[PDB]
Amino acid sequence: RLTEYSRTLSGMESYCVRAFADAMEVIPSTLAENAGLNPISTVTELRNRHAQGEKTAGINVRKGGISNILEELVVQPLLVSVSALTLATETVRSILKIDDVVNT
Amino acid sequence: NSGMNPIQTMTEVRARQVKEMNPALGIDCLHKGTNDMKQQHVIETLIGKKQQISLATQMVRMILKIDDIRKPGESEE
Amino acid sequence: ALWDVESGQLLQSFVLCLDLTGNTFVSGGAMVWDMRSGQCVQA
Amino acid sequence: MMDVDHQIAKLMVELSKSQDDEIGDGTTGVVVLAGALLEEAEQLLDRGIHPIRIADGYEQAARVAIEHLDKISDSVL
Amino acid sequence: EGPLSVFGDRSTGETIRSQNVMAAASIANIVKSSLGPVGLDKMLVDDIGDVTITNDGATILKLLEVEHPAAKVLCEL
Amino acid sequence: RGKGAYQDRDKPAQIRFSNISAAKAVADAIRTSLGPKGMDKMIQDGKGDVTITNDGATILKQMQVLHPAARMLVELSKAQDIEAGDGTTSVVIIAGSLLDSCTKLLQKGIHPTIISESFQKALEKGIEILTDMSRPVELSDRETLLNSATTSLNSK
Amino acid sequence: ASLSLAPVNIFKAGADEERAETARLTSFIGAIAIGDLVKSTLGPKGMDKILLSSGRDASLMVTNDGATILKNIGVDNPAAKVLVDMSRVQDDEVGDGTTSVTVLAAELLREAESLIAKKIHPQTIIAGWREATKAAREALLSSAVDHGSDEVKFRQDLMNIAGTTLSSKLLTHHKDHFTKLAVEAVLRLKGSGNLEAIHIIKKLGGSLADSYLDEGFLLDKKIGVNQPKRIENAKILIANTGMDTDKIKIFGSRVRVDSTAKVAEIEHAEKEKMKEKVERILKHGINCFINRQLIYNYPEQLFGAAGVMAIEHADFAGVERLALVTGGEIASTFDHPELVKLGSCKLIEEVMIGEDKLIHFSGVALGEACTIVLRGATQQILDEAERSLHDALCVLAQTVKDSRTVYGGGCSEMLMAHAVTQLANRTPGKEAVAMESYAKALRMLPTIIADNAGYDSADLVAQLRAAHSEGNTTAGLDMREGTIGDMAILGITESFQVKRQVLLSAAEAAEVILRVDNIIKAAPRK
Amino acid sequence: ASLSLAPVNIFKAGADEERAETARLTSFIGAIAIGDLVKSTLGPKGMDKILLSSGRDASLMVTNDGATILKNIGVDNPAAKVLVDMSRVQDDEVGDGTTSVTVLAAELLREAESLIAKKIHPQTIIAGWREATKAAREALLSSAVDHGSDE
Amino acid sequence: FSHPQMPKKVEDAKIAILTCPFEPPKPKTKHKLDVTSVEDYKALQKYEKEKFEEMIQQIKETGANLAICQWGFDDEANHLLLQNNLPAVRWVGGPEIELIAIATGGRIVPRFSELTAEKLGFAGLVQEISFGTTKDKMLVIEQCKNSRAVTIFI
Ligand SMILES: Nc1ncnc2c1ncn2[C@@H]1O[C@H](COP(=O)(O)OP(=O)(O)O)[C@@H](O)[C@H]1O
Ligand SMILES: Nc1ncnc2c1ncn2[C@@H]1O[C@H](COP(=O)(O)OP(=O)(O)O)[C@@H](O)[C@H]1O
Ligand SMILES: [Mg+2]
Ligand SMILES: [Mg+2]
Ligand SMILES: [Mg+2]
Repeated sequence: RLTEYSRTLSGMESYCVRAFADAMEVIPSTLAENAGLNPISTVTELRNRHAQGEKTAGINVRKGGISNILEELVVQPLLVSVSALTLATETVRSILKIDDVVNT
Repeated sequence: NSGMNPIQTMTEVRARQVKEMNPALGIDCLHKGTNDMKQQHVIETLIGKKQQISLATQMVRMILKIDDIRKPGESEE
Repeated sequence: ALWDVESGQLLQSFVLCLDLTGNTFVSGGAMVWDMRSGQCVQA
Repeated sequence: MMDVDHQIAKLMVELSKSQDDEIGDGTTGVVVLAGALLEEAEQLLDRGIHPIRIADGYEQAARVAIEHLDKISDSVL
Repeated sequence: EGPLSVFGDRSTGETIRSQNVMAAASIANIVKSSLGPVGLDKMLVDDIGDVTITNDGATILKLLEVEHPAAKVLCEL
Repeated sequence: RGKGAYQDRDKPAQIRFSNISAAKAVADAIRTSLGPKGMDKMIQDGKGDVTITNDGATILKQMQVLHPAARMLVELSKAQDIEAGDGTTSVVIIAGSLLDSCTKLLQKGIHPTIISESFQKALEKGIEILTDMSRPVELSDRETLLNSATTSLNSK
Repeated sequence: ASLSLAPVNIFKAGADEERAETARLTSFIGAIAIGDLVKSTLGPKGMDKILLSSGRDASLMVTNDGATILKNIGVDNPAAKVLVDMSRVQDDEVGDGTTSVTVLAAELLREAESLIAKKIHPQTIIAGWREATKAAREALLSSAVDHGSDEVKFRQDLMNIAGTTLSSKLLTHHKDHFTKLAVEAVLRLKGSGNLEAIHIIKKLGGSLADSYLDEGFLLDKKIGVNQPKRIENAKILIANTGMDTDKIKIFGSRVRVDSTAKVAEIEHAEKEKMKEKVERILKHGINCFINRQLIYNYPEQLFGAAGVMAIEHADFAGVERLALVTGGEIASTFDHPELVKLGSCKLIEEVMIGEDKLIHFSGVALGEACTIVLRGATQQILDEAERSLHDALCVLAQTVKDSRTVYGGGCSEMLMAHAVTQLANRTPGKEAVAMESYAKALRMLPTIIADNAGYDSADLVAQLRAAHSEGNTTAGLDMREGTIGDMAILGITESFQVKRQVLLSAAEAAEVILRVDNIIKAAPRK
Repeated sequence: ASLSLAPVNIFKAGADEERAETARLTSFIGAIAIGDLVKSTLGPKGMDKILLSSGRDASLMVTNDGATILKNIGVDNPAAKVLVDMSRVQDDEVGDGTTSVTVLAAELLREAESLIAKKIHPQTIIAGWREATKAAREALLSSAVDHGSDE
Repeated sequence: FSHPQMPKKVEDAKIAILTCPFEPPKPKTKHKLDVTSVEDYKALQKYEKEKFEEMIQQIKETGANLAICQWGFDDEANHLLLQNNLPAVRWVGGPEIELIAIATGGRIVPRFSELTAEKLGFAGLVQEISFGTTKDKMLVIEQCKNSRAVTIFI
């Protein structure tokens, strides 16, 4: 969705929003890598299935592929994801504002 | 190096190259007012570019294939 | 720092050595502090 | 002129020497191209691609680029 | 040393797994010869001449000086 | 027009690159312990104390990182633990990935303030998307609570 | 012959001295280094700095405040020490301006070095700078505008001043929300300058936009065991009594009996005395009891039996803030209940902020004491937000004291420099050159502001100079897109006190440093 | 990321490098120091220096010549070495003007530092200086007079 | 001023300069007071309370508006001073005590029982001065009748 949003934001900020989306893509790749699956193909399959319409699709470590993640009863509260995203964004902005290191 | 915005100028030049079929459009480093590098007479040998690409690719492949380093680590004087 | 022995709580935090009525004490590095006001009173 | 210990840095120095020996020009473009190639290979490796696959893709793309260079070349007297 | 910048040593993967298995095997081999009716006792000298002739595994593992974490895990087990 | 400000000082760029590299290194270090197939890390203190853990906040706190960006990442994981208590590993990975993208974004010639503002816009859009894709829950539904607890305990 | 460069040695081992060239060079290098360090953190597009402590704790601090940067650096250059003390004093006197005064002093000293290179006596430069400072001060005073009579315009000026102060800090992300927060917090002081009455609580986690100014008050203390955890229509009694085995203050007294039964009787008498103390306290008809010192187990058991909340160990600041917010009187004796005023609030309850529990006072009577909850992602973010809020509150309190305001964005510097140039154009001698250098530094300030944003600083400063010479006295830098605009329309306003203090302190320190022609150092202790 | 400020180290022990700000600062400091030293020996009222050798011979020289002063000093600043070589080559080509050329180079580099401080690309400064040098050379050539015909 | 809720400005202040802490008296000689019964404890508590009340009443009886001490005082005396509309300052240094006595034309009194109206100093204005955003406060005593001591504030 953020890739689409960046596509709708022609300008200089479109590149930054697309980079933001690509960075968000990291966690599924890490899950696939840890599960022993092929990361590139698994993430591509996830993206294709999500684009097709189904949004409850995730890594199925038990089966070894991609399926409806609600079938495996893998659910988490929205607060975890919202807080993680918000805190990470604020930390990134605060770090980006820094340009010098002074030793005391 | 010429003081222009890299991404913007490069994207504009690439779009112009795609639009009209002209592979001679490049970066106007000297600010002559034109991007057509053939008119500016910026010419370089074909074999030079081919050798650049070949050497870079072979060195990158050779470096990518090294997965272990065994250094003496003695830090001799 | 001065701590309450019975309750195990930090009464007030303010020094190689110090010495002390358990209200006015002097700390040397003089620095006399009064617990009734929590301020330096003599130097 | 550089005084380096890292073996990859010595490889880059030798790459520049090779470009100087064979062509005599473009000894700086080769290093920049190799650095960019390895920088892209870094993010390709972070996504779980075997470095041999990256090298093979780089070789295929280099072949395509060399053929394109042959296509878009011009002859001078 | 590197980009992580942690004041210490790091071992990852097969290296640390083999280290843990080696420590566990060392602890097992210490007491493996004292099992069953045809087992034999051991002398333990406590650096000041104190002698402990024992066959119990717990006594041997408590009296020993153990440093590796996995070895400590087996001793406390 | 043509040439803009020369930017005679390259030190700010070097500082930004070093900060990003440190954050990316921390994220790469803790990536291995993510998800149900993640593995625990042994951390031995300077005093000899030993801890085995998969919790991201505990891992970040135990190893005394030195680079300032790593310390800010540790504080970020601690804040995530305080506010949520779960996801202390995902947030550090997200921050590291964002700064890794910032590397190429800055290399392309984009001012850091523009990157930060665009990241804020993307954050707002992502919050909207995540809220849209979620579903309500009632505390009287024991099955959902059990599933959430099991999902939390899968990686441990 | 010089003192050091003489055949006979007159110094202890390790003591040296620096004559004309060396003294002036050391002073100028130190001042320029300090100014270059503190700058690039100036203006709306200034960046932050990371301060790594070299101590065992290795404290981490990212900040934009100039005074904070200059305090936590190991400085050995004496002129750099002078500039650091200047910045610290500027921070003490007013909130903002710590970076501006340092940069102005550094630019003045750079101009002084250039003038000295042109064979101009430093005393001539000092006289020229004194005249230039007089002219600039007169111009700045004449350009001041006051809106203290009108409440709506004064509130608009307060909003603009808070926004301008916060524009350079990490709070510029939520500038609007934080400006409203700071303005409300300052206005709740009811005209008092007590900045200690505003308490800032930093809680980790959450977003910066989640920060808020509580409508009542928040206390980080704890309630007793059997005491109620929720009081409606509370009647507060703030006290500063012992309540922990309150011994009779005759320190020469002792219990000297011949049996243990008498000892038991005496301890029962002590417990009865404490119970009578609690009864006298309860005679006031109260629901809540905040004591500055500790409350031991017996008094808290008595309070729980009485069913009244008893908050203990609220330090001097705590009891002062509670008295300000609830209107109570800090009482240490309870023999005249009619002479003691009781604090009042609509509701007392425990709130759950983050993972910590705090006592919340709602519907306070007076409210002349604020608590601000700051939420952030890192401890560094929280510290920087607290510092930025302190700057904003300090500037707002100063503006409340003195309502005269000037226009920021380089407008004040431009008009002062224009006045200095006008004075220099009718002055003979090298004093005119010194005045021109003074005006050059005044120009250099908004030049650095524009440089920090990556704009064409030279062209923008030339445009500002032309506009101010023409008569556009309100022209200034428009930092939204990099043009010039009307600072009155854009609402870029500052406190007149802050700008005047920056100007005067910078000129004074530059004059002080310029007078030195010999630096003599004693042998260090090490 | 630069070679020096990278997590991995790419240099020998004792080898280093100075990036944009540091390199420009070192060059400007060295050039300005050389120019300030050689000056004050310029013009009819210039004064002489004392060159006290630190070697075993401990040779003593008193000179007003810029090239002689510049060649007999141990300079580690590479830009100082460039200026010293310039003065030596000027002395080789013609017998006069070593102090003048060194001072002119130092003043030009000081102005270059001032221009760089104002966010001006060094290539722009170089182009402007080339145009200025052309104009000044043409003016000097037009200003010259000749009297070789008249004895 | 010792109490935070005490007024920050006194006009036509009649100052009582004192060198005795507002505390129960204690002999300099090594002394032990024996409590042998409940009646003794009650009498001691009553004596302490009455001493506090008596010293405050003695200070108030002279008509003084301001009280200046050298050795500080404790909570009960502070609250009684606030309750009786007597602004007070504690822990004032000896040289400062002498200068205040010289300027205000008042005598230095070593104990409350010796306090009289004729020993009170006079000051036209006693004020507490703030110094911006610094939290530090200072006290200014000026507008004296025929002050024979001056201070220069830089
Ligand atoms: N919105 C704005 N537009 C133009 N100039 C601004 C704006 N906000 C702040 N400034 C300028 O930035 C300068 C530096 O302010 P700041 O860095 O916040 O504190 P300090 O005055 O201590 O440096 C001020 O002199 C002010 O004139
Ligand atoms: N009598 C003079 N009047 C005015 N200028 C002079 C006179 N003699 C020499 N000069 C100037 O002094 C300058 C420097 O000459 P000098 O000090 O000998 O060092 P150098 O010739 O090595 O540069 C010359 O450019 C010349 O124009
Ligand atoms: Mg070439
Ligand atoms: Mg989890
Ligand atoms: Mg400010």
